[PDB]
Amino acid sequence: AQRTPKIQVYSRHPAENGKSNFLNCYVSGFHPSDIEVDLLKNGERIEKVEHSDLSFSKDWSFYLLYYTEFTPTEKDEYACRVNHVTLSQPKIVKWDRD
Amino acid sequence: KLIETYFSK
Amino acid sequence: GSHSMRYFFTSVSRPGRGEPRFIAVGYVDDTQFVRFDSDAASQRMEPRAPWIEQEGPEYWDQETRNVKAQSQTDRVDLGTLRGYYNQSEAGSHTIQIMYGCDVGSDGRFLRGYRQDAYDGKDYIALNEDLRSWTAADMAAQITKRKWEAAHEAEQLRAYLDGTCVEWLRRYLENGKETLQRTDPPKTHMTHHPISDHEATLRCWALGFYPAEITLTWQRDGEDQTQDTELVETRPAGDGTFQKWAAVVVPSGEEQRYTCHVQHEGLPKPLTLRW
Repeated sequence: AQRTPKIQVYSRHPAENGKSNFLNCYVSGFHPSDIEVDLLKNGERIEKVEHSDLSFSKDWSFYLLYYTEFTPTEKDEYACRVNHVTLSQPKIVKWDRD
Repeated sequence: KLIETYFSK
Repeated sequence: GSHSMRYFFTSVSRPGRGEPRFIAVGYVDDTQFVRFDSDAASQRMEPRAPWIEQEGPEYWDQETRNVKAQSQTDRVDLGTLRGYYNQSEAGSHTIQIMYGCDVGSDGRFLRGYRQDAYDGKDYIALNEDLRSWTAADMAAQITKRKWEAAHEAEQLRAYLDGTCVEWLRRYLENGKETLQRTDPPKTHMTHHPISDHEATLRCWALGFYPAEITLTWQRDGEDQTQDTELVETRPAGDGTFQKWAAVVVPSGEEQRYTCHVQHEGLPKPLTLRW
C-alpha cells in the first residue's frame, strides 16, 4: 500500500541562460496521495508554483507534476523539496542540467 | 462522456 | 494504432477536517481533456483541452452533474468500506476508481475497463467479458454479491461498449489534429565517468507523443535489459514526454554499445551507436 515517491527535477526545454523556460518537479509511484512539494531557488521557496491534477497508474500509485516558469542563469541553483509519509526526512533533489 | 448510472458499494 | 478514453477518480477521507477530497481526471490517450476538484472554486467539470471546449452548455451541465454523483457515491463508499473492514474513524482512507475503453484504428470497440481500489489495493474489478466481477478480498465479495444481485454490470457494459466508444470516436474527430498527431522522440546520448574503470551511457528521448516508448541498450547486438536503469516516462508539461535509459559500461568499451528506440511516431526504429 505505502509507496515512496520517485522524484525528477528537469526543465521543459534544454536550459539556456537568459531564456524563459519551465522548471518541473515530477513525483510518481507514491502512496498515499498526501504529499508536500516545493520548488527552490537558491534555497528560497518559490511561491508562484502550479501542479497537475492528481492521477494514478495501473498499480494505483499516484503521480503529480509541479512546475513554474523561470529564466535560468549561470549562477542560480534550483531544486525540489519533497515531503511524504514514507520519507524519514524531506528529500531535496537538485536540478542538474546534465 | 462520464457514465450516467451509479450504484453504491 | 488504437486509442483509449480513461476516467480516474480519487477520494480521500479527511478525519476530521471535514469531508473527502475528490479529484477526477479524464484522459484521451495521453492527453487530459477534463477535470474536477471538490476543493476548486469552480465546482464545475472543467475543460483541459481545446477540442472539448466546443461542447455546448448542456454537455458541461451534464458532466458536472455526473461527476458529483460519482463523488457522492465514493463519499458513501468510504463510510461503507470502513464498516466492512471494522476500521476506526481515526485513520484516513482512499478509494480510487478507473473506467474506460479502447477502440481500434477503425473505431471498433476493443476493451472495456472498470477497476476499484481501497487504500492502494485491488478491491473489485469488472472482468473482460463485461458481465462478471472479481473480488480481491472477502469485503469486496459483499460488494460483488450486491452488484450481481442487482445486475449492475449490464448497464455498465452498455456504457463501456456503447456510449464510451461512440464519444471517444467523437473526441478523436473534433480534436483530430491534436489527438491523432504523433511526435517522434528527439534523441541524444551523454557520457558520465564513474571511476577509472567505468562510465554511464545515457540515452535520452525528448519531446515525443504519445507517451509509450521503448528504450533498449544493446551490446554488440545483444540486449542489456538486465543491467539498464530506466526512469519513469515524464511529462514535459507542453503535451510531450521525456525519458532516458542508462547503462554502466567498462571504459573503454563504450563504442560497442547502441541505443535502440521504438515509438509510434518513428517510421523506422532508431539505432544509435555511441
